Amino acid sequence: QLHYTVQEEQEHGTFVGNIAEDLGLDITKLSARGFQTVPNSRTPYLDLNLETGVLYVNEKIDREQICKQSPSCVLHLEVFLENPLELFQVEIEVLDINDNPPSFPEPDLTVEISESATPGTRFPLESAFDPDVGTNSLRDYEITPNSYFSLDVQTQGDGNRFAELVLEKPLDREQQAVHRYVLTAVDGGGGAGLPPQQQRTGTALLTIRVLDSNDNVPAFDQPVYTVSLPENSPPGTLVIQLNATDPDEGQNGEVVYSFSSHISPRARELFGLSPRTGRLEVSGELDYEESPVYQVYVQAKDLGPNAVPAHCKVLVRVLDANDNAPEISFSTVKEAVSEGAAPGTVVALFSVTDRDSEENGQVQCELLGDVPFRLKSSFKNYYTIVTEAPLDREAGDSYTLTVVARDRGEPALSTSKSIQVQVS
Ligand SMILES: *[C@@H]1O[C@H](CO[C@@H]2O[C@@H](C)[C@@H](O)[C@@H](O)[C@@H]2O)[C@@H](O[C@@H]2O[C@H](CO)[C@@H](O)[C@H](O)[C@H]2NC(C)=O)[C@H](O)[C@H]1NC(C)=O
Ligand SMILES: *[C@H]1O[C@H](CO)[C@@H](O)[C@H](O)[C@@H]1O
Ligand SMILES: *[C@H]1O[C@H](CO)[C@@H](O)[C@H](O)[C@@H]1O
Ligand SMILES: [Ca+2]
Ligand SMILES: [Ca+2]
Ligand SMILES: [Ca+2]
Ligand SMILES: [Ca+2]
Ligand SMILES: [Ca+2]
Ligand SMILES: [Ca+2]
Ligand SMILES: [Ca+2]
Ligand SMILES: [Ca+2]
Ligand SMILES: [Ca+2]
Repeated sequence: QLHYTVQEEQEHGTFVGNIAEDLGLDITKLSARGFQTVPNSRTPYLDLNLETGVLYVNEKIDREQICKQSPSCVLHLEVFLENPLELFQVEIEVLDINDNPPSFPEPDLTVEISESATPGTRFPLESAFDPDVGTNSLRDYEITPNSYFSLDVQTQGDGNRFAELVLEKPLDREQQAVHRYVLTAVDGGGGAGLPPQQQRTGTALLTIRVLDSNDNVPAFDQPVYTVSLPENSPPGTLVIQLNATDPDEGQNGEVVYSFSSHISPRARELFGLSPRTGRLEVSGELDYEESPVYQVYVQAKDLGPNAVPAHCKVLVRVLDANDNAPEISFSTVKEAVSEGAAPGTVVALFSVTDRDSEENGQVQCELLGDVPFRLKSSFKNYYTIVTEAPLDREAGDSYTLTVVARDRGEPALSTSKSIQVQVS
């Protein structure tokens, strides 16, 4: 049983083996003996010269086609002579050359990884396939140098190899949502009398899409905000536009605002908070004389799973306006004054109050008319009405004295009160 070898991809007419010689047959007797190829073992890849006994390549041999990824490739030829009958078997071994690169099944790979994946986690890649065999097949994978991912490769047999990405450090979608790298696969070309083989290489783009986790908590730029507003500010008045930022994606990053449970029942009445905009506004009557300040406790919380609430406090200081007029109150009024009352004779006592504060609560007083009475004051806001001259029971019998109390706000407010006095 003769044994020959032939490189795949040799051109037509290449020498394969001298069958006549290696069997001891003189070429001069070949024709007489009916030197011929057995019918079943004919192959389009081999020509046998029957006059010389020499085997030549006929059609070029592609090992990948006849033998796929088999580790061994052997064409079986059989020849025979007649008179006597003699049958000879011939095995022709086809040697693989490195005429194919590793190849990926698609030019762009995409791998999706949660930004909360732990370092050490592995993500499989689509493997490249190299149709050559043995050392000419796939040998290793490589990735663009980078600090986030390395490669792990293992043997699958039949010259195949499988790679995974190995996560080397945490990802942060909020810092970079997509990583792009170049993936490469090289075979092992670089042995039964073969000429030098060169290494071949295949390529694929690799896209890492980083999936969002709800790992950012909404954030107010301050823990307390202070706002001053005039009392009687009308409903709808803006207090403050809160903003609790959240860089996450989707519902993870959508923030809704509401009142914390610690909020006073009065603040809940007087203020209203837009759940989606964070707009805080007045919805009731702010009355300084009721309270100069309110504490609004707000919470913000995103709409994702495992959301964590954030908190801030709005201090609403109320500013006093001049919305109360002075109050006059008489404590004693002698309706009758004697005719000859000397000047300075006291006729009435009274006091004034104003529910406002500062200038808005400061009161000045005047006596109206051209009557012969004068105002005196011993202490702030306490007054007396005295006479100023002698009198007359008939010319001036009864007198109406009216006091006007005026505060010092803008616009000012004033009040009046009258008393009836008569000469005995
Ligand atoms: C609420 O704030 C956002 C974001 O503001 C930026 O990021 C914060 C962390 C903080 O550092 C701010 O000072 C930053 O300006 C506002 O939206 C952004 O506004 C900036 C300019 O103000 C603009 O350049 C960006 O493109 C905006 N981006 C987005 C996604 O909106 C937003 O307008 C604020 N809302 C209100 C009601 O004030
Ligand atoms: C294929 O190409 C790679 C580079 O992309 C080489 O490293 C390799 O030797 C082969 O030439
Ligand atoms: C695939 O394509 C890349 C281009 O980035 C080469 O480096 C590689 O050798 C193969 O040709
Ligand atoms: Ca081939
Ligand atoms: Ca080959
Ligand atoms: Ca190859
Ligand atoms: Ca993150
Ligand atoms: Ca969030
Ligand atoms: Ca996130
Ligand atoms: Ca008031
Ligand atoms: Ca007031
Ligand atoms: Ca007042």
